[PDB]
Amino acid sequence: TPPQVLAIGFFLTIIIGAVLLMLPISTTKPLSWIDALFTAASATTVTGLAVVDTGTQFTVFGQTVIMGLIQIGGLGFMTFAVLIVMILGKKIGLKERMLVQEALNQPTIGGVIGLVKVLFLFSISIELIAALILSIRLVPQYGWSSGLFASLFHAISAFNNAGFSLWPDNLMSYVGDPTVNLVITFLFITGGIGFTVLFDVMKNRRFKTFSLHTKLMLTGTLMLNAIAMLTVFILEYSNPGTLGHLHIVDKLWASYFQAVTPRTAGFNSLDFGSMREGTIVFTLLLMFIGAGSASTASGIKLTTFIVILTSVIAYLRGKKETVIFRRSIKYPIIIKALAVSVTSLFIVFLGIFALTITEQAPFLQIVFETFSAFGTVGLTMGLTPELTTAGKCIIIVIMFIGRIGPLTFVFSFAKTEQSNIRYPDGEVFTG
Amino acid sequence: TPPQVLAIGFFLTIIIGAVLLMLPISTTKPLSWIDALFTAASATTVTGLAVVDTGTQFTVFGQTVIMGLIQIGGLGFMTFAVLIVMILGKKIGLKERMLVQEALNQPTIGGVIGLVKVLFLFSISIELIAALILSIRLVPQYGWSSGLFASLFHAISAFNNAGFSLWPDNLMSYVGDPTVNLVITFLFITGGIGFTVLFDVMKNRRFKTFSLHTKLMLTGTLMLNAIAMLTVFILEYSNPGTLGHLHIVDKLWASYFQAVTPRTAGFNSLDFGSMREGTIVFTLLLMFIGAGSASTASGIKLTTFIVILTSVIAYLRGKKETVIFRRSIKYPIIIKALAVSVTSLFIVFLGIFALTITEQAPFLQIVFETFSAFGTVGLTMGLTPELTTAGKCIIIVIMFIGRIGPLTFVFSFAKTEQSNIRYPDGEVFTG
Amino acid sequence: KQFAVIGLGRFGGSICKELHRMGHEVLAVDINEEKVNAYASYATHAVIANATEENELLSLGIRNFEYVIVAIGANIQASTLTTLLLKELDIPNIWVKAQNYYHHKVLEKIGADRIIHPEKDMGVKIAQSLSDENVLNYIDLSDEYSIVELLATRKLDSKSIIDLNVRAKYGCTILAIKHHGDICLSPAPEDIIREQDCLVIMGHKKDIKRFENEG
Amino acid sequence: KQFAVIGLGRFGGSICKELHRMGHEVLAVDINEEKVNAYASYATHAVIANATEENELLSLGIRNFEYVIVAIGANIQASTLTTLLLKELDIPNIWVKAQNYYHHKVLEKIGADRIIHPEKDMGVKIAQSLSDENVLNYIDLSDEYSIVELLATRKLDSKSIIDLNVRAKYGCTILAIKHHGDICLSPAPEDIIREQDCLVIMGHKKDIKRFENEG
Amino acid sequence: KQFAVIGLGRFGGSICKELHRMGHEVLAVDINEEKVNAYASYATHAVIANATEENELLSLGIRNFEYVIVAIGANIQASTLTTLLLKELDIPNIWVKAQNYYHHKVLEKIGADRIIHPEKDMGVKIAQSLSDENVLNYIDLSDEYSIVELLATRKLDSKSIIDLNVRAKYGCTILAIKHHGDICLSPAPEDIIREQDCLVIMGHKKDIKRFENEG
Ligand SMILES: Nc1ncnc2c1ncn2[C@@H]1O[C@H](COP(=O)(O)OP(=O)(O)OP(=O)(O)O)[C@@H](O)[C@H]1O
Ligand SMILES: Nc1ncnc2c1ncn2[C@@H]1O[C@H](COP(=O)(O)OP(=O)(O)OP(=O)(O)O)[C@@H](O)[C@H]1O
Ligand SMILES: Nc1ncnc2c1ncn2[C@@H]1O[C@H](COP(=O)(O)OP(=O)(O)OP(=O)(O)O)[C@@H](O)[C@H]1O
Ligand SMILES: [K+]
Ligand SMILES: [K+]
Ligand code: NA
Ligand code: NA
Repeated sequence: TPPQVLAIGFFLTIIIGAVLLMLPISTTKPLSWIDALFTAASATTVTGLAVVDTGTQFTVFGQTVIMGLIQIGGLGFMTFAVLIVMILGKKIGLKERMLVQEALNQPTIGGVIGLVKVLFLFSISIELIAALILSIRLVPQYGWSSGLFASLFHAISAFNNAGFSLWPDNLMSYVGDPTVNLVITFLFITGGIGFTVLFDVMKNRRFKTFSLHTKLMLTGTLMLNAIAMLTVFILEYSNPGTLGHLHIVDKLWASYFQAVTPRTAGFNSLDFGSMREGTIVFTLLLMFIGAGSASTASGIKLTTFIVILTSVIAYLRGKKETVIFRRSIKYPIIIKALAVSVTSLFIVFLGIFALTITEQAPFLQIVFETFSAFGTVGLTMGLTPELTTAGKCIIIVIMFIGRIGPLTFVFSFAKTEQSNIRYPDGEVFTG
Repeated sequence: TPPQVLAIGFFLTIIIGAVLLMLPISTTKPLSWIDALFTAASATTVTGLAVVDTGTQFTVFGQTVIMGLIQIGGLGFMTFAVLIVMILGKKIGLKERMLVQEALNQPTIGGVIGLVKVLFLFSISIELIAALILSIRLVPQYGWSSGLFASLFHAISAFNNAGFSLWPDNLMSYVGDPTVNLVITFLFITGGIGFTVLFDVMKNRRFKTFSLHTKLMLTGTLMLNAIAMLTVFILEYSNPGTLGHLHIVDKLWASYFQAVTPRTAGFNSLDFGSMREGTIVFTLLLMFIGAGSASTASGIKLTTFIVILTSVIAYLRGKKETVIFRRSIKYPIIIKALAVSVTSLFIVFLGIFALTITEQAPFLQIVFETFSAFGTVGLTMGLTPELTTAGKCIIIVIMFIGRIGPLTFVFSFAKTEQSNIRYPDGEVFTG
Repeated sequence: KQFAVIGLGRFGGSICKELHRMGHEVLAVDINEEKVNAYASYATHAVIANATEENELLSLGIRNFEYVIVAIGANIQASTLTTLLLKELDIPNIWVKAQNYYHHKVLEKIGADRIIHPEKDMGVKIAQSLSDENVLNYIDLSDEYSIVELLATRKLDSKSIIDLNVRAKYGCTILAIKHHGDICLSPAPEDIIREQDCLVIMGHKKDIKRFENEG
Repeated sequence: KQFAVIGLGRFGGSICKELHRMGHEVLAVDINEEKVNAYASYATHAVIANATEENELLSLGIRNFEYVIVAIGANIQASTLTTLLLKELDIPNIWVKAQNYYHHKVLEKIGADRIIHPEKDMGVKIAQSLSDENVLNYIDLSDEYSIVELLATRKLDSKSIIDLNVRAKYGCTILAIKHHGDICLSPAPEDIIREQDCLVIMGHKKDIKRFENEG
Repeated sequence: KQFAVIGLGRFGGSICKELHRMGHEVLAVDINEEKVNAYASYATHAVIANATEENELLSLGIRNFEYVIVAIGANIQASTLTTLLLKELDIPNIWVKAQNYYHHKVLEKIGADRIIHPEKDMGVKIAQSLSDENVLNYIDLSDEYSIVELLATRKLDSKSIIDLNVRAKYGCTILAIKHHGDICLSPAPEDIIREQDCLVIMGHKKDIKRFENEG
């Protein structure tokens, strides 16, 4: 039932948001029922896939509804539910505390209500500061009416790993700008690193005092971004479409930006449709892995990928246990990572299989769209505007399962029956 | 060292076979050093990928070398090694018996020498019978000189899951022929079901007396071929290129043949280059799964796929153990299946990544070629003749690791150090 | 008929192997992991479970079995609690292996359909063979009449059936004579009695003992 | 300096926590899983291992530690075998916690650089405080001279240092006086002695006892 | 020759290490996980298995070994049930380590080809060295004749072989003399006998004892 409340509550925000975006006040042009549902779903799942342009289709009131859905979806449904109860004065019960444990993917209910207070106060604080830093650049270019709103929209979009942009070019006019690049990359890296990771750094200022999860996220993100930055820079250096007609300083900014944006923000500075096939293959893995178990990102998490990778290497080296940072990893941690990765690949495989039947598109664009939708990244190669009515409905299901997680989606409709009986061992050759 | 003998011995057969095919006696046309190495590697790994046509490039002596490499590679290097020692009169030692255990993927050395006697006698018996059955059809069409050799070549090719064909069209002229379809499909289904599975059926004539592995292979193959036959027939029914201009009887034969050929024979009756993208996606998952742990097939095995799939479903249903056919499955069986599947996907990912850098080809053909090469299936969409010199070298590595298995390849160069020390448990969130 | 055998001991495991030999669906339940692994091949279904737990008992589908045999005869608490659960679950036939006289009385109170003493019944039959070495196997038709498979002595060699006045004097009827693996069913007068082989007789319990001593 | 502490007991775990507090690299080795999990946060590296095994000892990189402390004082076999391995591995400093007199003699034979009796040394120091309640803590400079931190009595209240003839009669030197958490280092004549607080004195062992009884 | 050693104790592990040193294929079987890990490097193949189980014994390919050594000498039930299985599997040579006299009698009944008493045979040989300190090592050719490697005394210093009338009076033959690590094979008369070194002699059992007492 705690997984059932998450599934029902997260689905109701799509329906409420779809009605608000479909009103004539919130839009400048007539909008289809599927496009309103797709835009609402792409906001609460915080993916960023846009059939229609956000700046032109929606009004200022319509974009305010987008910011509400991004903020609600980015921080989670139960994060704001506790705040409403706390403001009204009602005390948080044991039943209400178990919902927070399931929503934040926590193993224990020890100090989980206080974590929500920290992460909500940190979210509004860092989005307000980043809007002020972006205000020094967006105001002389777009005045005071639009410059302040563009900074506020993008600070919320970047921190929550959304990738929504008001401009027709999604950050393609700020390739060489250090102000936009440094501030926005600081937002989704810190916003996607994990709320538990941020809380550990705030209370502990020394690296040796960090937990195993915090040390995995800090070292894992640094190593993964370094490999991605080298891969994009080497592969796309001679590409004429992207990273070719740019200065050496501008090549370093665009390579750094495209290394960190697939996990899982989905902003861009170069066109992904004109990149080589080698870089797209490496991004598929890149955006299949997210960042942080309790964060604004999705996909399989960075810690899930490291746990599985280390467990295999330990088996290949003959070791009897998985050891990272001189800490053993128990069997329940391994089997949970196994269930996340296998279920995620099965859903992605069904998404690619269903899209090839429906959509008439190149195969590389279909695979890129499904990995982007499931990981809630939002990067496109030119397929989302070309999707049919049946194709958009498949992506909405993919984005919904991707944000809520494959495990919590299955636990909604999979009743658990407890049986203490056991069975004799059977030998099966799995070579 | 038992994995090291397998890797060294299997690689030496490629070098010996490459020299024999490069002689002017064995070929009618000049052959490149890479094409001779590719053809030799595609035979001992029993894949069937052919840059040049087997019938035209090679003579009768050259095709006899192909049959030798298929038979040696199909049954394994150590299978014939025991026979040579037994013929010479030398007794099989404990050290020689441990090599057979590693080659056949057996858990114990109990009765493993006698299994080699059964599987070798069964192989020559069923290939001789099937050549006689094919002789009643191939002789009136190709005379006595070529009709007898065509039946002998194809019986060995089909049983060992090779897919090599002397004709320019790989079995595309026998779509509606029940004689060719039934006999050849009977060969690689029984030849790929597993040598341990065949030995259990021979000694036990009742299903309730079968082991867990035998019951998994018999029921798993029947269910997997039924789903594949329905999927190919439904998706390709309206396709004009394949299965469109055929009778209802001929549609049932071609749908049945294409359902069973990706695991892992690689014969065909319809052109895979003209199929829809939906069928190709289902075929990649189909040929990523092989058949039988100790057989002539490759890829991850059918039992590996079932063990992982049942382990996840048990976790999603809240069950504390993996139970198939009312038998519990221990943790060492699960982790071995986990290591096979993760290592296989990592090698396939590196193969697709390396081929996209080198080859200028459509992405669907690159993914299809890598899954076909790693699973040693040999199905093509039109890429193998178009591979460059660097592209062919990548496929040879992929075919080599795929046949020997990802685990036995890694164990060759991964030294095992035993440490009895343990570490304190660390908590890492893998949601 | 579907049978469930709970407790795979020397007595319980013999019922599982014999019923599986005859071609019956047997569920073998034991709390020991090693016992279940040994009898997995000798039963249709073998489960590691505790029978004193109702939740584990309902997970076996135990309501689908007409006969349940509780072959636990050294743990009275496990034996009596199991049959209390099965009686509550309305099992038509519950056969329980008892330990002593007091365990027999508890199982009779809580509704055990048949109570079995395997070692006590065999010990009585063995002690009959120790007391008189002439007998080999006997079956008690009643408290006064029995069928005893005697062993031929040296004085009965080269003797005809009509010579033995069992029908007239002893009041006993000779049923069957077995000679060197060949069994003669209902012999007719007269047949020569060979050396020390089987000799089935029927009569009163006191009358057979007179035949052994006199002849 | 790299330290390895083998055996995380009351004595071994205190060395791990104190050395980790001072900022030292400590390897905590114990055969108990629960002990290692408790001291994982109080040590640089904590390993579950058996120290009597040479293969497990070499897996720790124990040759890289200058100081190894074997804090096993209830298992003589585990304690003596461990230090035999470490002596064979040429560890420069091996400090072993002993159990009794016979355990001390074995470790001296097999080359233990320093042998420690934690409970025996504390019991002697505690028994000195029980015998004379005027003392609080003492340190034995030699077998005849010691520094004793005395406790002020009621008769020493409102008394100056020059009034106390410790230097002339008793032959003892007053070292430091602590008043209500404030410590006076090397007081000069004369200072008024307050109520029952610390009073550090130095002199002969027999001479301090005369000062306690007379004053 | 392929050897299987079942039970890796002090006696069984010594056979594994010695046969592996000579270059033989040894299968080391033990029920203890730690024993198998220790002897994994000292055996061609080391398996953790229970030898009393026929299914586990057939998984080892035990029918391919000409010699099987059952080195279990403290568990009679494990020792006798193992060799009953191996005898049923038609192993040509089964060598069993016994515990006492009654264990020796059981293994002789169930068909053990050779029965070994390692501690009993060494204790008899050691007690011969305790009783007479002049002997160092002896080998019993029969019940009355033996070859004894004596130790030279102080009275035998600077004595020639011809001076010692062992051949005539004692009826014993001097076989070999070892001097400071140098061994003289079949010395010829006459050689000077040095200080307390080895002196191999051969003769009757009672005659050698006379030589020790007189000379
Ligand atoms: N609660 C239980 N549920 C299921 N099986 C049980 C339970 N308690 C005991 N058993 C099993 O029942 C079997 C027989 O019980 P036990 O050995 O106590 O009786 P017994 O009279 O000595 O047996 P037998 O004479 O048949 O050898 C054993 O294998 C034991 O593990
Ligand atoms: N072989 C061993 N290797 C490593 N640690 C060991 C070994 N044997 C015992 N220990 C651990 O050493 C620690 C201290 O040993 P033990 O409790 O026997 O001694 P002690 O003198 O009673 O301890 P203390 O007085 O410090 O509490 C325990 O935590 C014990 O688990
Ligand atoms: N059933 C069994 N199968 C295999 N190994 C066994 C079995 N039972 C015992 N062993 C092993 O046999 C070895 C030797 O047996 P055990 O220690 O009982 O005999 P022992 O006479 O004391 O030995 P030793 O004098 O050689 O040290 C031990 O390592 C023990 O674990
Ligand atoms: K996003
Ligand atoms: K093939
Ligand atoms: Na009994
Ligand atoms: Na103590």
